[PDB]
Amino acid sequence: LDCTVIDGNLKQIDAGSGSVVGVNNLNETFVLIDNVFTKISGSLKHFSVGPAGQLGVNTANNIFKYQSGGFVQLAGLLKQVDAGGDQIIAGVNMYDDIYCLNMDANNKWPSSNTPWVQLNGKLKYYSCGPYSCWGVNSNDQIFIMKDVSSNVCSGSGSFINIPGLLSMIEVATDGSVFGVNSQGNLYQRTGVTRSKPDGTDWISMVACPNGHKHVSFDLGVLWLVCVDGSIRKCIL
Amino acid sequence: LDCTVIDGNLKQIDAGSGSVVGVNNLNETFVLIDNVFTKISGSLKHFSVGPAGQLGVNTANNIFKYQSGGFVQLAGLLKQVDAGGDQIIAGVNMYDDIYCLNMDANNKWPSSNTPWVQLNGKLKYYSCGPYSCWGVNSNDQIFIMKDVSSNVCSGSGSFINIPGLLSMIEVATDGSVFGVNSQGNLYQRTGVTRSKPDGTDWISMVACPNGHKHVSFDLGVLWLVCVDGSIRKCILT
Ligand SMILES: *[C@@H]1O[C@H](CO)[C@@H](O[C@@H]2O[C@H](CO)[C@@H](O)[C@H](O)[C@H]2NC(C)=O)[C@H](O)[C@H]1NC(C)=O
Ligand SMILES: *[C@@H]1O[C@H](CO)[C@@H](O[C@@H]2O[C@H](CO)[C@@H](O)[C@H](O)[C@H]2NC(C)=O)[C@H](O)[C@H]1NC(C)=O
Ligand SMILES: [Ca+2]
Ligand SMILES: [Ca+2]
Repeated sequence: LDCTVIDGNLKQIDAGSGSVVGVNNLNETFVLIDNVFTKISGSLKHFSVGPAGQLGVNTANNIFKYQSGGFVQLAGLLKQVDAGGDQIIAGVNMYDDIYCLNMDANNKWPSSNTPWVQLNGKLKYYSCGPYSCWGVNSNDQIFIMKDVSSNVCSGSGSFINIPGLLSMIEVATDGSVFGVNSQGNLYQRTGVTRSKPDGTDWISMVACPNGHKHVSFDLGVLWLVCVDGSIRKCIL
Repeated sequence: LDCTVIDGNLKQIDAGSGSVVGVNNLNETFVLIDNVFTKISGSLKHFSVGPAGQLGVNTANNIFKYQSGGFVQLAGLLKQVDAGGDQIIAGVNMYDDIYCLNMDANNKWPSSNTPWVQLNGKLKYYSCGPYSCWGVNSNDQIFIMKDVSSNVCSGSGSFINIPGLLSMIEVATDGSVFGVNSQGNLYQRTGVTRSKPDGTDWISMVACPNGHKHVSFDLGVLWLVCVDGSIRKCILT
């Protein structure tokens, strides 16, 4: 791929809703402002942005949402969280248990309860898009939850295995699906539509010179963290 | 309303998706970062943030969306634009024509076209929330469009008049509705729910000792631009 380098060093990156955010190995938190990854207050090991807001988790697995000028702590524990769904929150905890929060609950603040929904299965990484969520388990097996909607965040309730192996996976607001495998190779799912949410094939792509670490996609731009923590921007 | 004053001066403010943005009298563009309004690049006369993204318009009525590190120009002309709907964009042009953009179009990039849908009618201000949009016309009359959805952004197609007079109006991600009238009074719509999207009445409240100019609400915090451009950050009681 034809990609440009952009200054910075990260371990994780997420793009969504026109925003791009990430964290470095020190767990410092960054937002892309006028083409500069800009440090903001916060300690997070994973930071996500999309239609559901700006959501992250820290080393203690506490959950944070940027609101009204700064991070506020939500109730619950997750090791990874994603905000790419249709105003829903999704993620996994330290036991690979899988949770989502429906739109109406996400948008209620202050709240007297945080009504997490547990999904049936085990995943180590989980990401949502417009009509589905995708994740991978501890054996790098890939799964899709179909029929996900804003107030039925758990979708059909039954995960479907998609052949292949990936270590992480992200779903974009246009429905695009990208992931990186344990060997540091980068893949895109082809043939993904609302009518065929599972898509058809995995295609190989190269953005990094010596291996890929993390990937996210938004609005025609593929974002990579390479193995050395450096960043690539690939306008597709 | 229990308020603090946040340093700065704005003419317009919008809050949504946990973000707070706005523009000043000079059309400098701001985002609230770590409790400080921070200038970003851009000349905009209205800047909105919500589940549909970060959308603004400039003095020439060109439309801009923040994506991938900076503003990109979309097709079309609007004098006001809102991103509070469910991944839909809505707004009005200089002739008070009313438009919306469906979710699937909003999320498509590259796009050699921005396929705006025109709603029948005239409004000078239009704002969207989770299941409806509200607007006001040039005579300050108030309207709701119900059962707006991500890929039917035009909703029922039948604007319903809600008695009262307002100069602008905003709809929050939790469905809350607030507005400011021509005299600088501030109102909330009471009784708004999914079962009753039109609500029941208007209630007056004051955040600005010197009168109100603009309002937006998100996640339990009401944001005011006062008549003098000062900024109040409030919680409800
Ligand atoms: C940044 O966050 C990571 C992930 O939480 C921290 O690394 C973990 O630290 C805990 C102890 O606090 C250990 O139980 C884990 O084994 C560590 N995981 C990994 C992958 O290293 C890391 O220490 C944090 N760094 C800073 C500077 O805050
Ligand atoms: C900021 O934008 C406003 C709104 O476009 C500008 O005020 C308008 O200026 C135009 C000329 O470009 C006039 O035709 C309008 O009558 C003005 N409208 C209002 C409401 O005053 C304003 O000049 C801009 N300021 C800067 C520094 O860019
Ligand atoms: Ca994501
Ligand atoms: Ca708004």
